[PDB]
Amino acid sequence: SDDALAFLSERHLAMLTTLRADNSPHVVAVGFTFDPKTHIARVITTGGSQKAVNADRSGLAVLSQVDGARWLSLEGRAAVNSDIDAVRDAELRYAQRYRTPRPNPRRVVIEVQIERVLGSADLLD
Amino acid sequence: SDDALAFLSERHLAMLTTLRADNSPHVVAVGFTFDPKTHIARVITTGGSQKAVNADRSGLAVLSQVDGARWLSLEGRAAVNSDIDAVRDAELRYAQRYRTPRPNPRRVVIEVQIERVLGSADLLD
Ligand code: NA
Ligand code: NA
Repeated sequence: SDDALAFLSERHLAMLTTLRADNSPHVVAVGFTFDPKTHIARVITTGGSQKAVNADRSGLAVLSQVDGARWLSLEGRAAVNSDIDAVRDAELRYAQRYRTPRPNPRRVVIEVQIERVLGSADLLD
Repeated sequence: SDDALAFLSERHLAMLTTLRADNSPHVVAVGFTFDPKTHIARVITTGGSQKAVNADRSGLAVLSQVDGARWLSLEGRAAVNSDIDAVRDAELRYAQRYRTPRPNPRRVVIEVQIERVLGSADLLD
């Protein structure tokens, strides 16, 4: 829905859930971006972070955002992309929502192909 | 830390992460309470909810709260308690942070024994 898309444009952090090797959830705050056309969500991080290692190793992620009583969780399949062009593009998408990220040659992108969306009733449909 | 305890008293929702049978994370917004003395976090829900089924079946949960740049994730071992006295007590703890919950004879409590805390640097130590 359009209210959902506006919510996803607001400047807030979200929680990224990935799985550790033992299947325990690792849940940490991140910024993210969401492309409504492709359904790809992106998190930028430094290579080798626990987020990146978990996303690469287990292949899934959830991004969960809440403000007041409004919330969404976006679930999907995750991979890590270290291609320089992909990283630049993700940095610019990030800047579009947040602000210009600090330069970091070690930056990688966690790309999540969203399959399922849960959320508050005011944001679904 | 004391700033962490104050953060955990503020009236905000949080995300509860549990695992589905297939190990995919189920992440939905909840209110919760946290007892600093016992390290028990509590979520009230209607019996048979996906949260309750996942907590009972897989035995783990994470509660994650974010406001602005401040955040905490509380990880631990989860169980479902349907004892009437436990439910009343959890309802009152909930009311202490939020407001009196609607009467519901089917209410159960997800009790999470917190083992690990992650968060923003301003809240740890
Ligand atoms: Na960091
Ligand atoms: Na509900």
